[PDB]
Amino acid sequence: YTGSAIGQHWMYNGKHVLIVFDDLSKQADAYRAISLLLRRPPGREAFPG
Amino acid sequence: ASRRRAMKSATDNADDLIKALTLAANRERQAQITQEISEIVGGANALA
Amino acid sequence: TAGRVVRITGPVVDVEFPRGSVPELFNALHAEITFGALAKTLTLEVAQHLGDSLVRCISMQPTDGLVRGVEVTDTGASISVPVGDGVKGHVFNALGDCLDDPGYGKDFEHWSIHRKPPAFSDLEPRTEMLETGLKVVDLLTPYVRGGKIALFGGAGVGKTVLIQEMINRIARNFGGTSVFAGVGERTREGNDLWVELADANVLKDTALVFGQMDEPPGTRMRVALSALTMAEFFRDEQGQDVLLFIDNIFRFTQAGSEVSTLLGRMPSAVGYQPTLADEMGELQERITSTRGRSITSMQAVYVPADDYTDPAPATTFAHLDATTELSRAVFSKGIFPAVDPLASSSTILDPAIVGDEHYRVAQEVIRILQRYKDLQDIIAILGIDELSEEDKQLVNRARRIERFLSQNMMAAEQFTGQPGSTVPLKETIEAFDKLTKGEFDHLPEQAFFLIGGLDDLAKKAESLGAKL
Amino acid sequence: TAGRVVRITGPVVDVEFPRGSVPELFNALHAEITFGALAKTLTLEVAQHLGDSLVRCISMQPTDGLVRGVEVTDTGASISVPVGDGVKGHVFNALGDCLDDPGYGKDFEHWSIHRKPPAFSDLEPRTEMLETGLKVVDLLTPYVRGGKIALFGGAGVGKTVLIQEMINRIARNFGGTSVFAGVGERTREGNDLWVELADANVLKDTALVFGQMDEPPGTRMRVALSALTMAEFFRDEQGQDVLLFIDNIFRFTQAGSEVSTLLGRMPSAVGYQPTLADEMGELQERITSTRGRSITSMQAVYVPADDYTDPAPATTFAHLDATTELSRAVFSKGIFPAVDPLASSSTILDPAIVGDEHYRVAQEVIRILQRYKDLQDIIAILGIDELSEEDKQLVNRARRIERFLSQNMMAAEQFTGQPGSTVPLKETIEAFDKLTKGEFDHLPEQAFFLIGGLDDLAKKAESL
Amino acid sequence: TAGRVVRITGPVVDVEFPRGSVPELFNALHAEITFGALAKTLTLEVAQHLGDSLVRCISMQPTDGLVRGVEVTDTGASISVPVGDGVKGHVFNALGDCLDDPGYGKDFEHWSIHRKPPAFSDLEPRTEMLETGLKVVDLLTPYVRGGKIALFGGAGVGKTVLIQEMINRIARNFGGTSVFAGVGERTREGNDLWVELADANVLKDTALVFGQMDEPPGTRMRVALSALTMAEFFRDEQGQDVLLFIDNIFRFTQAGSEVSTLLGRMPSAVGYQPTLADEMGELQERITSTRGRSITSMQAVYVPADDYTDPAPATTFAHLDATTELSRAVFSKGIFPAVDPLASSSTILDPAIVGDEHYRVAQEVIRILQRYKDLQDIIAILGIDELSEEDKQLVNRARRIERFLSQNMMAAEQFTGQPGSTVPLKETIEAFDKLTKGEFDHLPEQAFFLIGGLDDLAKKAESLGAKL
Ligand SMILES: Nc1ncnc2c1ncn2[C@@H]1O[C@H](COP(=O)(O)OP(=O)(O)OP(=O)(O)O)[C@@H](O)[C@H]1O
Ligand SMILES: Nc1ncnc2c1ncn2[C@@H]1O[C@H](COP(=O)(O)OP(=O)(O)O)[C@@H](O)[C@H]1O
Ligand SMILES: Nc1ncnc2c1ncn2[C@@H]1O[C@H](COP(=O)(O)OP(=O)(O)O)[C@@H](O)[C@H]1O
Ligand SMILES: [Mg+2]
Ligand SMILES: [Mg+2]
Repeated sequence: YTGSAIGQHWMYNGKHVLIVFDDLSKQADAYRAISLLLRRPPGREAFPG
Repeated sequence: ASRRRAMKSATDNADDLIKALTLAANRERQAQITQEISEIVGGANALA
Repeated sequence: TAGRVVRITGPVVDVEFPRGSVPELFNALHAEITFGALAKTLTLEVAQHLGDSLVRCISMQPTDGLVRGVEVTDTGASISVPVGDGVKGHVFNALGDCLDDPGYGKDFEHWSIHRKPPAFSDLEPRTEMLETGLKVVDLLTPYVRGGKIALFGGAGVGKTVLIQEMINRIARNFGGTSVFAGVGERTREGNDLWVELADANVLKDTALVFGQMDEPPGTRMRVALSALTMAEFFRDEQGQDVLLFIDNIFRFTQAGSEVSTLLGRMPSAVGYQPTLADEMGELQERITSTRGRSITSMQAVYVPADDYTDPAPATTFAHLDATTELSRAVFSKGIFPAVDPLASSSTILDPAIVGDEHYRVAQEVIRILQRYKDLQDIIAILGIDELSEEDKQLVNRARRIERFLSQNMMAAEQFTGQPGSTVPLKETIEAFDKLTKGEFDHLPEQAFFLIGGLDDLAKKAESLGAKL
Repeated sequence: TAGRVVRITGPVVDVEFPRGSVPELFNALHAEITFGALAKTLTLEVAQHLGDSLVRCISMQPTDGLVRGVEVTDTGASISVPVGDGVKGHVFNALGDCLDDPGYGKDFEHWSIHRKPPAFSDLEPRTEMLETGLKVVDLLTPYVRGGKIALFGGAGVGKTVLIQEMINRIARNFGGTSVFAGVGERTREGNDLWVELADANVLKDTALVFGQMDEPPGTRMRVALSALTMAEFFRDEQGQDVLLFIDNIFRFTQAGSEVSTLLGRMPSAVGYQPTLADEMGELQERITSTRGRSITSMQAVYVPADDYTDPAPATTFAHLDATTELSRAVFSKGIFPAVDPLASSSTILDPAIVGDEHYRVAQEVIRILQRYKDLQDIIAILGIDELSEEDKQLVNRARRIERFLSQNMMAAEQFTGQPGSTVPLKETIEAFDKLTKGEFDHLPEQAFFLIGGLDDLAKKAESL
Repeated sequence: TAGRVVRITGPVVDVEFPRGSVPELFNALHAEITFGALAKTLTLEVAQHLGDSLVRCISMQPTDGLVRGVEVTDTGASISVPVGDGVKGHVFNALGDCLDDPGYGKDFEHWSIHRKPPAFSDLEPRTEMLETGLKVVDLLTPYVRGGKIALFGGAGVGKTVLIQEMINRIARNFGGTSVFAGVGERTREGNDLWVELADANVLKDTALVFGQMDEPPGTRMRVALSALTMAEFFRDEQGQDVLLFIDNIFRFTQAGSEVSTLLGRMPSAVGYQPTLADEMGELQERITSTRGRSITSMQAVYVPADDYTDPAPATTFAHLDATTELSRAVFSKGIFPAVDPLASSSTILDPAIVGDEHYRVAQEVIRILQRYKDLQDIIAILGIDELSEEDKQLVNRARRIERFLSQNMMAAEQFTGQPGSTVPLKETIEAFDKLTKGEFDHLPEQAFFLIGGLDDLAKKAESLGAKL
């Protein structure tokens, strides 16, 4: 989201941006860790809904 | 000669099938562990 | 009488009201976010009465920037959307606000998005075939005019391309009204649909409602109700034949699951909300055709992780007249549409409705394909060579049949540049009867791939060398 | 300012401190079990701040005999292990206590075991090769300096001899030191390793840190960090190359999972701790090259259900730079080290890193060995004579190549009087290039057994 | 000095008592439901002391109509059932009430159903064969007189039919007393068994105790204890051999699991109660023969979803001297009784007890069947013609052996119309010795299906066009 905001600032100013997320699997794992540490009931593969 | 070629092909196909079935079985094993933990933790949370 | 925010947990807000002023369930409350970039007016929908004059509500917009204790005002009524002929040709969001022309429809009659389904006495089964021109659908899963059609499938199997194909085939030459509900899908897909409908001159007949992915779960679970409200107005007030397209209803179910998790409800199997079937039943039962009033509804249903056993599609299955299941296995072979002929079904594929010849040909095709599926296990290891002569003949027939069920679709021209084809139902029945009999076994397999009727088969076979 | 035990639930202990004296997270607290039979000093590690001046800690020792209300003393710092050259040649536990000499090192400099990895700007941006001097490793599976090497092998395959050889080579060739981290170490095996290293005379160059199987999960979790801290001191303060051995890293992951379960955390997929990736990253990122010095790690990895997609091995392999598989099949042939040249692999066997000639020679060797493995079945059942002439030529060449991958190791000198050999990388490359061309196919097979470079090959050829 | 209902939730009831009047654990308490339609007297078994003078109890009857704050009376003792020779020839429920003659047995001696098992020093291994006349059971899973026998299987594999068969074969000519415990099974089956025993004249020697699957969980938990209490009285007081039949013992565990979560216990693996093994151990260790006092117990153990790894059957396995495991695969192959010869076991199947000949023949049969099981997949894919000649011979022998292990049972006539048969042990051993040597290889396999001894084999082979 930080990278996306940095890119969006340019994009909304008429610039062209290329953003690479290397990688979103680890972001999903981190978000699952945060959700579980908040005791949110998990779903498929222990991920939050 | 044709039998040798066909049996080599069949052995290769059986190896590929074994690999795919092992991958699917491991996915199922992990999913079963995850679902069992989900049910156990849901019960524990309900009794919390 | 105005309430105050007490708890904020994501898109779920707890609001305390003075005694004797607690809003009714589903009422629309309004709060204010004043922080500069995120300043807006939150619309909350009362979901639960928590006791002690506290209500739990689902925010239709992100709650970023909301502060505890801010004033909350009760509108006295649930969310309402504009209805009438004026909604046609315009794009709306879940709240009824026009997007292509802000402020439009504010003077229209406004209908609450929550209402009961038609009374059981008014329901009448629909058995009229809706010819499409697609060989696979027409032969094996005939659609029902005024019935409910669903397209199931995993990620990237052709649900949206098939929805576009059916919009092209059915909505273009349609004398009634059309309503499209984008539910938790790509925003750029909504833009593309808007532009394409404008180009085809179909927009003037169509009302578009969008609750796309980048929305809070409340909006994603209420946009379908808003679009259904417009469709219900067209059905019940104007006596119009109505076409309802929803992409994707699984996103409505998924948003419901997220909301339920936020509301603190105990999860059901696979983490889904306990009220999955109840919510789906309410929504789907509202999507129906009553006596003398026709709604032809077509819903794309996403299947998570290609798991057709998942509770969401499993519960969706029961609400449909025609079910077209798209299979990743079929998709991998290049067959388009990637329909699973054995898994798909239709309620009107019986001799009493489609006739004896159509039914017999369809049953023979299904039998051949099922036998091929059964033989797949042996074929994977040893190939077709160890099979009996009957089985070898059946396997060749089945491969040709499965290739011939594919078709060059009108909506596929964008991806291949090949214009699509329409096949009359009679020609489809005749061609598949000939194929099951064995009159094309000499032609090469590829001659049956991505073509229309028998003329196209003859041309392609001649091009490949075989004579026909 | 001292706390008191409020709740005891197995290795989980709740401690209440005065209002303004709550310890920091991961602080080490001390409590006393005074019962005569089980008398001891418990070290608790502050895991959570529960609020109202309560903290939740994991006991490093069994809590049997602990009483509610006993005084708990805050040490003011997390678990700290002794550092310096004095830790070499001695056996420690996860808490820094010396097992072979209680009280030893209590006066050394003590470093907290929780440390951040090197600053992003201080990391070496270019991968480097760790020239071990072993032909098989250098040619086929080169080790990354400051990298991570997985080790696979059952019993009786030479794994201990391989570890001793690596200790010897880091101490002698690189002038470095070694830290062994026995995670979930079997006490019998820990004692055996201690005695073996003492006999081989490499104990003086090694620091052993044992978190034993019969200890609560906390020590098994923290022993790896303890050993890593000793290695980090050797790298950063002494400016030495360090070789860190972890055995078994999966047991570190499983101890983390057990601790997470004990603290009431909701398990993630397949029951592992939610922070599995975070813990593995925190451990592994500290093993790198920085400021010209490096810690290279060789870690034994256990794969549950032989399922490489399992979260534990999947997370572990996100950090591994090389894999060395030890096979009983190679060992039975007498080829030492018993590294399976086809199962083993390295991520830097790439022309952009090792050079084009190295990659070409390695690929040729791998191709010859793979074809030999394919023809093995025909040889075994139909007989060698059944093969064509080209097949026989390739079988001879592959046999010579596979016997040449054997080497006379330094650790093997304790078994056979002959000392070890160190083959420079260029010599290995040119020798295997010549061998693949068939320029030594006429020599006897035994001439390629347990030797160094080409000079040793010629010397043994004249001896036959 | 009486309690009052405080909380009601399904079959679990919380009751508050005055100081010093808290009933002991397992005490039976009485409460009144006064609603006319559902008027009754609830019996509640104290399950937990919750503190603050509260006790959690399991209702033995449905709690519909129960009101908070109604008086609860403590009887001062556990549930007790009548004991004596008078219980023979009568049907009772879990509470000791006589169903076929209400009021009967109220003056008999009453024994509490909660009891400690026999002391370890009083236990004595049993190694005496109990011949049944069933080929598969007599050969591969020999039963033990005075030992513990179980019939494992999934739903509808023949557990109840085999239980009735063993009642026909063992109980009909039994000198001592029989006790049947219907535990959470079909009421229709209970009535059928009652009528069948009455017609066979075995009822006069049998005590029937029924708690059916329609009963609340408490009754299904305690009916096994009641029947076992009657059997224990017969064993210890009257000092006569006792036949004990339980069908289905798994229902005890299932009811325990049903009430576990409502009792506040955190669930164990696979949704079972944490105390599964301990409760099952208590109940099973009560079911045993002591030194000089014989109880031959036969139990039907339901295997959930055919999963023999399920914790319930897995824990039950340790409590049996002999286990006959019924397989769904064998059932679907049409082989009856559907005994899995490779999975079943008996502790007395060793040369010392059954003799060298019996043991050798059984081991040879098991070896042949194991090899056939190994070769089944190869036969399915590549066909039998690709097997070695010796393997072809073994496959033919194994098919004949597996067919011959099937048998027409006395209790199976109602399903096939064929009268049952009995085979002496010597004839069974001789026939399977001949089969394992290939002496009947020339006969068609169909000649070996659902017959008795070698005379039946010869007659059927002659009827099929072959000579034995
Ligand atoms: N009939 C077709 N002919 C050719 N290509 C096709 C056809 N249908 C789909 N495709 C290809 O497959 C892609 C995915 O199709 P589509 O977007 O309709 O799938 P979907 O099931 O709606 O996917 P998602 O789950 O991503 O929403 C299309 O972009 C196009 O690349
Ligand atoms: N290079 C070598 N030269 C001579 N003997 C060896 C060599 N490598 C291994 N061995 C022998 O093989 C055995 C391997 O045991 P060990 O070193 O404990 O490894 P592992 O734990 O795999 O068994 C040792 O006892 C050693 O004597
Ligand atoms: N020996 C047999 N011969 C023919 N049919 C049988 C035999 N045993 C069982 N069956 C069939 O299988 C069904 C299941 O038997 P039963 O024991 O009543 O169920 P369960 O195995 O669940 O206890 C019976 O109703 C009967 O139709
Ligand atoms: Mg789509
Ligand atoms: Mg039954």
